[PDB]
Amino acid sequence: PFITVGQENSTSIDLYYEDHGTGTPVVLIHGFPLSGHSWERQSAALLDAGYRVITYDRRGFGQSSQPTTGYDYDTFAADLNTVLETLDLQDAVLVGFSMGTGEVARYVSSYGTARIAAVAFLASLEPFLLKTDDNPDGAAPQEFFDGIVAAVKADRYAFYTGFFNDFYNLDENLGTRISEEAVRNSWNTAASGGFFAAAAAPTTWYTDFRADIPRIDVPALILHGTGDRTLPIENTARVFHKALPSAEYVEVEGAPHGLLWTHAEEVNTALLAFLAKAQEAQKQKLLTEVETYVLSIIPSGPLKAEIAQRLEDVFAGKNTDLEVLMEWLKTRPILSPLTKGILGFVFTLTVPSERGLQRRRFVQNALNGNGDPNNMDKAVKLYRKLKREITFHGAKEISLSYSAGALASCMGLIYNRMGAVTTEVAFGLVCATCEQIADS
Amino acid sequence: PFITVGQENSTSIDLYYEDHGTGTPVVLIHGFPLSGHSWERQSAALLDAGYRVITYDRRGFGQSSQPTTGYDYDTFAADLNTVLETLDLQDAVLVGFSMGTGEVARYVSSYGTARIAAVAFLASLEPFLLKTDDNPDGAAPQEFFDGIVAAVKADRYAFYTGFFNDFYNLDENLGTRISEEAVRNSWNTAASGGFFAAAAAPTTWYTDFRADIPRIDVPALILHGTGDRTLPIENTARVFHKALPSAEYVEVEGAPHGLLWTHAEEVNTALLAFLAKAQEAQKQKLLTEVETYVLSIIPSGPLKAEIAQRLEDVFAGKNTDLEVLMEWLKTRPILSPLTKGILGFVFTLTVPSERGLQRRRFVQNALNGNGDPNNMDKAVKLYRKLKREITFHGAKEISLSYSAGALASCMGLIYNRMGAVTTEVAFGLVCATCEQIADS
Amino acid sequence: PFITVGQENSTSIDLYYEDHGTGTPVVLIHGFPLSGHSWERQSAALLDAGYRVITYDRRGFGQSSQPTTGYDYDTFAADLNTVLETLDLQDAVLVGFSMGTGEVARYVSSYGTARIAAVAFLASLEPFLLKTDDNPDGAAPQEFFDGIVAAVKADRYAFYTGFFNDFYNLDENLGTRISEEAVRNSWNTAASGGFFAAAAAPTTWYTDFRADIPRIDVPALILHGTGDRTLPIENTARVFHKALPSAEYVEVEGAPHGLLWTHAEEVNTALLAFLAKAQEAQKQKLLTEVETYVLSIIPSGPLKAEIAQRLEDVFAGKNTDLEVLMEWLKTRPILSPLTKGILGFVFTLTVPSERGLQRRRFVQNALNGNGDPNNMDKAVKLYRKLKREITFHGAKEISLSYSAGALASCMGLIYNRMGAVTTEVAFGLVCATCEQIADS
Amino acid sequence: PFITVGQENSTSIDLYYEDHGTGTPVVLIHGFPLSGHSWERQSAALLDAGYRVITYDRRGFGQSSQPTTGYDYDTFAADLNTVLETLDLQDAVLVGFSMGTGEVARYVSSYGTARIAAVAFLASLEPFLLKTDDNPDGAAPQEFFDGIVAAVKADRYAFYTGFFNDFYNLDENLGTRISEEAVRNSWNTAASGGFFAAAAAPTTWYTDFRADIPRIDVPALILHGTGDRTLPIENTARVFHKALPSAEYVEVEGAPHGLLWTHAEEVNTALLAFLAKAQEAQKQKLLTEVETYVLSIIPSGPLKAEIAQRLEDVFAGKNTDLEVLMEWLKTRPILSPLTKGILGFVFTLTVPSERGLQRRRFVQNALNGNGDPNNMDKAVKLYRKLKREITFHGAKEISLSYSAGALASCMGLIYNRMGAVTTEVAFGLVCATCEQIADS
Repeated sequence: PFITVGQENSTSIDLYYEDHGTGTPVVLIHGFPLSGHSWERQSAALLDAGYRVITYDRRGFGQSSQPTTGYDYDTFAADLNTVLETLDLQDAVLVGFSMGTGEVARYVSSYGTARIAAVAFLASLEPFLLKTDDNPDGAAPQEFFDGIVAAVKADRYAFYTGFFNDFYNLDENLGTRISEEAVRNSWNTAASGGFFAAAAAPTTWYTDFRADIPRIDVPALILHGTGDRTLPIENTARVFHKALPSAEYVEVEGAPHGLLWTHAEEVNTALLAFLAKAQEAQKQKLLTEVETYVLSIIPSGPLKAEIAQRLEDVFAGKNTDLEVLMEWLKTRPILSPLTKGILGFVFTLTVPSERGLQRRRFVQNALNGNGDPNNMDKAVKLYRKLKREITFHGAKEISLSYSAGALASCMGLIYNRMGAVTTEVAFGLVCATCEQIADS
Repeated sequence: PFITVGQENSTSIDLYYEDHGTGTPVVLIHGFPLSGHSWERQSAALLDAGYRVITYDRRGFGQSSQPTTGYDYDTFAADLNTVLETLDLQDAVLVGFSMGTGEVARYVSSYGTARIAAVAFLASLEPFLLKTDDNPDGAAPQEFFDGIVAAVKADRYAFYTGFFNDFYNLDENLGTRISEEAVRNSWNTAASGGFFAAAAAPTTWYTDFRADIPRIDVPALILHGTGDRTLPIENTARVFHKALPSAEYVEVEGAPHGLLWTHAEEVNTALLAFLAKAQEAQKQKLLTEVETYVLSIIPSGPLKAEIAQRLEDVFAGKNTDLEVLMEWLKTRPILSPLTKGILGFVFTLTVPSERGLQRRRFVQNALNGNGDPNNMDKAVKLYRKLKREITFHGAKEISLSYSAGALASCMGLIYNRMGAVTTEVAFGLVCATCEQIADS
Repeated sequence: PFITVGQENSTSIDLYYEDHGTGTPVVLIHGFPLSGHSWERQSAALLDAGYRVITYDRRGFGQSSQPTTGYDYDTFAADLNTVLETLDLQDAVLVGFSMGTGEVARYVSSYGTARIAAVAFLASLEPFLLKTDDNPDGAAPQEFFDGIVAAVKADRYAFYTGFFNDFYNLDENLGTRISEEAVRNSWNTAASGGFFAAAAAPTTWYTDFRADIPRIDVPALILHGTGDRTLPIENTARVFHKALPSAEYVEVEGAPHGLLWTHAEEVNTALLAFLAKAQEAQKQKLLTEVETYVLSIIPSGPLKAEIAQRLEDVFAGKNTDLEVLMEWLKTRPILSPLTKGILGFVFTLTVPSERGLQRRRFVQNALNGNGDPNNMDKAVKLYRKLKREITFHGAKEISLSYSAGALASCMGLIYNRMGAVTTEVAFGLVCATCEQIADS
Repeated sequence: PFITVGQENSTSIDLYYEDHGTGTPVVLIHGFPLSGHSWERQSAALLDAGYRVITYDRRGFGQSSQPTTGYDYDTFAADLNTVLETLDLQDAVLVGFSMGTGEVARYVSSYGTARIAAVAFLASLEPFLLKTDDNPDGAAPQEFFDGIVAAVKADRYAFYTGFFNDFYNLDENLGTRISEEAVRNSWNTAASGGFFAAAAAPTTWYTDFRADIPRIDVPALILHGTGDRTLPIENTARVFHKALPSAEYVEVEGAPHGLLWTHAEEVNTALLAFLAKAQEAQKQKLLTEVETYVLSIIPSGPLKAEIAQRLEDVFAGKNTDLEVLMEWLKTRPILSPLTKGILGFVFTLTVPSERGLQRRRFVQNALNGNGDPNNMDKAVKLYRKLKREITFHGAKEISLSYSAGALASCMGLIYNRMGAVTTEVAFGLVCATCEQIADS
């Protein structure tokens, strides 16, 4: 699979990518000089944990196009922007490794955390690798990095051998945490890259990310191995942690630079923990908003309390039976049809195991919108706008411009499956629908 | 007249209804097995007392469609909801009889007292007719009602005869409080209903309204005859009063179930009294609304206080001289001509005993405004709509769509008596006229 | 069938009506408290006599809407005007009974005798029922009529029983001129009316029609029963006859107020006689139009005179032989085939005793229209239009839009019995066919 | 509810009708001089037995328009044709009573048994009522029927009293099988009819249906009471049975003419029996055709036998669980996806209790038709044709003109509910789909 991110001469610039699993999107950005396949230990684990795993190869790396231009983090982040927008990812988590951490920082800084839910930095470059007067916490001076580039140019293939020696800390880990064959594969992947990209990449390492750091508002994770030879812990993660004190800090003892493979177990644990915490965190702040809006239309009484409890339960993950819930709704007294319709919409949307229940008659007739063609016309016009929308807050504002009658029909369009909108947008509509009704 | 409330197969479900008189809306919901025309003695009285009478026939009864589905109080209340929304009734009073009391209870409970000002329950079913363990205050057990259903199914035409015998307490009241011809007509109305609806209706009588009662927040009236054979006073109204202590309780001595006709005099008296309280309450809220809107355009000062006092005085009924007020208005400094015009319009409209005073020059020239032909044309365009309008809330809503200049000219059209609109509508215009001026 | 005559609140005011038969329009306006179906004995007779019978129910009566407004003869006459204009009746005869006579007088006075050919007053109210100083020939004073209204308000259903007792003179006529079942039905019709209309109607009875009477210029008929209890002959018809001496005066001895049923034979005879003078007058004007049109296509000579004579003879009712006429037509040397066809069509259409004569070959071959499939298609399109049509002038106008070739084939459709149109419409077609031929 | 069947003058001719329940359509055609409501004893029973009950009032009867034309069985049958086509009824059963039997015979004869599944004749007129030389088995001569018409014309209301006396055999059945009130209601219904229609109807009774009888190919039922006074058993049903020996013959001992009410229990039993037998009979001949076609695509083996058995079971009414069936299908080896798709389509279509199962992923992906827009285009073109189609044999022929790929997508359109076609047509498509696949 490919995504076009540019054009170089007669050819176009496409990035190889992979989209696996179902759930919240987790984007994995590889490091030098490998490819998306490097994440295989994480990808396998993330898929088991019910996530949607998205990986892609940086330009001039792996199966991606190998142009001779655009090897800078402004272009790298621009490419990532294309990827996220092309796939239209929302509420996604960015995870970067080595070079990949730079892309995360720059994108967040340059494009905003609209589509972003959280960020993770594994074996980070941040904040600044270059050792200068203004930055004494740098790893090495300019002359040093110039040596690396010249080494790659000398013999690209022979360079890789020595590179992976310190990448994995082979003297320690070979035969223990990484096999001979595994390294062999890493080398093949390295050779598979672009000759130009190979020597162009090291110049990007001394990028000044110090200005990018403050723009990080989403929850963050900083992971790094103490035995990191490529990017010394004290010149990278430790000073990075001072720049971003809010971030969850994890130091893996004795882990090398390529800890993604060697210390995969420690990495997965920390990562899956951070993801699960950030996931439940964004569910609660979103669902409590949905709860208050939905409860706003239900008349005060013992029934209102009963509804709120069952709502909290499904939100908590207490997967209650849906056939029972829908029947409880259907046979419930004092509930208005529209209220039953709205709740029916919410329950099918929030309940995981859909079990296999047909779009209920009582829900469809509530959402039909009396059969007014004027209501059906406004509903489609709104549906077009919601297809473009991504944020929950953004979806509610544009929906509020429409009448309560038009909103009900729009919900009906989606429920009947004549419409395909994201859950965050779907929640925006229902809350906006509740808001208009609440003002009556 | 019909209102579509649903659809059954190839056919649609329409309810026959009637809309008479001008004033506060009073919805009359008939009982089994009659129709809206049963209220004729109350309707005649209510029309004389300056109310807006709305009656409709339940599905499968009278002139309404006779479907073979939807014979439950959730469907009955949904039908009522459609009627109220179709007519866009606001600050209305619901009055139910026999089965009709169930509709009132369920609607208020399920849809809220948004459009409702007050409720009345005559010969109520509430709270629960069924005699069970948890409900010993029931009138009769399950087996009994099963007998009635089977009795109707056996021969509904023969059933009606025996039914009306206890409905009117004919051994007592025939030839005294009800004539043979009156009963004869009632029988015709009964037979005119649906065969299915006839046997489907008794199953609804043992509905549990105990959960619906607490949701009644609007002022309530509970009326019931002591000689009620169909719905025994102690198993219905008396225990209903314990559930709803706020309600005005009236016990009509020796009255049967069909007291609407037999004891019509006692019923009208009690009902019109209860209604008058709700009527005078919203009349006052109308004048306070006009006051606040009119005062909104007057600039703050001692003159504003002076105007507000004279406004309160005329609203209170204090016979102020009109020639004096108008001469006072004409000679006031600080006041804009349009402001003087609006006030002049309000004063001629509200001040009693106009004593034959010719249309003031200063008011006519004030309302003319710009002299813009767009203002003049739209004013006539608006005037046509206002002649059809009847409600204050309805008149204010449609008037707001017009520019402030067009509204001023529209008031001028009416002032020159080239127009004839009701006082409630006239007030809608001035408030809308005041609203536009304040918002610029 | 309904005709909208106004609007009351959310509902519209529609009048139930019936349009039967083909010929000169006869409008039958019922009295209190019945409906259009009351004329059923007259309608049956009038339909036999080849009239177009139009009946409608007054507002709040029979199957018409039951509003609580517009119960005055100015509104009643306005409704009648709407009916006449909606149906676009021309040269029609108005026949009124009881209350219905008031509508006739008022409409004629207020709207003019433009569409009216003649008028009839059966059991009239005219000229003035109220007994005052200026009008001593009144039947009863103000106080009396106030009693009737109060009587209806007390119990309209019980009122109906006592009303029909004097309406039909049951002590005399029951079991002789009117059956128990017939009265039963009359009672049902009364109860079916509006409760408001019932008590509102009597106040209209003492309307002053004295100024309306002189405005009657069309030929008039005044019929009344001597045994009329409701409207005493001397206070009504006798003084009415002095006001309108030109009118044809008929006094049915011993007939009650509801003589329409009891003395139906005497009523029908008198009515059909008066009507026949106006009907035969309009039949001739139709036939003279057809004659001029048919003769228009025949070339000048002795033959033209012969045809005109034979046309006058069949129009006059002189039973000429058809077998002879057709053989005479077939054998003419200077007559065009189309001309022979048209005349043949006319003769079969106008000759009563067709005597079982088979569809002539020579006429069929003339009307076939050269068997052009294009001509045959246009003829069917016209036939569809003529199937909806009823008037002669209306049928002629829409036919003129078609080519002479298309018209001839359409006549062929009807002649061959592949088409079914009324005689008035059929004449419209033939006249339209002649007009096109005359213009070449 | 109304259906327009014609036009008379300014008015249109509409028939009042009722459509209740879900299942195979059973049309109930009332007799003289009643209306559709007369069937109430049958309608209640048929609805319990899960049928779709359709009743309508003949022109000039009940709530239908009352024109003065078209009172002949060619027009009556034309009206019935409009009703069946307007509602688009297919595989329906016609049931006639008294006059209603004539409509059934004529429609079948004139319009064919395309939409008809079976026919029933209760208290039939057939074959010929008129007593002449050529028909000695007639009930009465011409002069006799002329007497009946004149009796109605004499006094329509008084006629009904004597009519219902022999209609129900009141001397026997009154107070036993029919109540005083029930007859009263029948009289009201009689009076409700048209005055013209009342006297016009008896002339239709001596219609010669002898030519209509042979055209009856669908299964027939002839029911008649021996105590029938109106239509003597020997002059009607007995000679009718000789004309139609294939018909199921039922003689109800001592039943009068209006046995629909009096002997309702005996009538329902016989009728529900005949319907159930004719219903299962048309299911078997249709389903065995579906079975052979569906099995044609399944490869021979033990799986083929297993499928056939489960198919026979669901066809027999052995309502097996659908969640289990679909899971059995999904987890079944050797079954192709398209085969699983086709079977999935058939099972959801044939299984009554849908239970509430979502359109399965495995079924949708099989029916998608690879996503070719050309296949989706042809599928819609076919869908338009199938919407017009009614017969199973008719639906298969027009579908065969389309490719197997286009057919699969068309089935997918219906399954996803983007399409609404009748079950007989739906079966035509699947069989046609199987036929194309079978030829590969």
